[PDB]
Amino acid sequence: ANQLRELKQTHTYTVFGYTDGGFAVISADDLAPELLGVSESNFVETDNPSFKWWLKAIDEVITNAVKSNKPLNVIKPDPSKYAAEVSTLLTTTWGQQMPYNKLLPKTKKGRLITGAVATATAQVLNYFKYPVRGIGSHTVHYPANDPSGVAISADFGNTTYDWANMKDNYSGNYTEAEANAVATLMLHCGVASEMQYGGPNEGSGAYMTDCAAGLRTYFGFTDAEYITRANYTDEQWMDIVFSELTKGHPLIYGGVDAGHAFVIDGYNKAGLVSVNWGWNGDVDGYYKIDLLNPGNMYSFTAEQDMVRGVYGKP
Repeated sequence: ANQLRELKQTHTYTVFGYTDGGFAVISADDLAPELLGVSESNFVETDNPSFKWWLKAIDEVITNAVKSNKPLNVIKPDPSKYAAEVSTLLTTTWGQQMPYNKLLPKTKKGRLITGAVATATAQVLNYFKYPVRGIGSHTVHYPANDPSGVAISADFGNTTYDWANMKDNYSGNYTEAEANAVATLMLHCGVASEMQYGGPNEGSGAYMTDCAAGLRTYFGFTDAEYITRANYTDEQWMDIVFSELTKGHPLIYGGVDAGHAFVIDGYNKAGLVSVNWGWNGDVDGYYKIDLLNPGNMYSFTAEQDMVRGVYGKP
């Protein structure tokens, strides 16, 4: 008999643990749907920056709904148009520190970290096991604002990505070849995205427009493209999500603090999306995004971009 145990509470949401294991994020307002998110993973406090963004965005939309006395929308996938549901596609639980960042410069304040955009992109590329090799080469610098800083380079065109050595989970045991396989991919995804690298307490930040450009140029994803939510109604945006996942295409999603980014890799019948936050599996689960309508250019909800068009070729 599953019961709920309060773990954490704000004025807009409460995190409740489940006695069978897992947790839910719950609202309490006539203008919001009650269940906001749900995970099979037990809740533990985590630095997960992208989950932190999502909580701030939820708080913002709920408070704005209440102020404007407008119910939050609930958008469900139409099974006459899309798959009824798409269960979580990714098997990886990757993150931004060791061994993912093994190939990045060390600093007296800790080794540079991969960046959420790189971790999300690497997990999507690994899902497809594509490309076989990249194209060309590129260098960024640390600090990013110094053209003559420490060079961080990727030779994509001479790299055969070692897909067979990409482990799902690096939180316990792994070999050096498995560490190098994923670290190479992480470094290349960052350099391709024009990453602005930083140590553990600063983070590493990239723009989705640069992620999409680098995916075209250095990885050969001809169709890769960045789009931003402010250009779409909620219904139009969720139809893109449902259509892409129905086709088996996980989505790099995020926005810009070194930003937030994650992978949407499924959805359920009630329209919650499966999210891989790229924080070692911490709090991965199903979460609402339909109700995150973009606000002014300065709101948390305005920070929602996606890169679509990433998949193998016929």
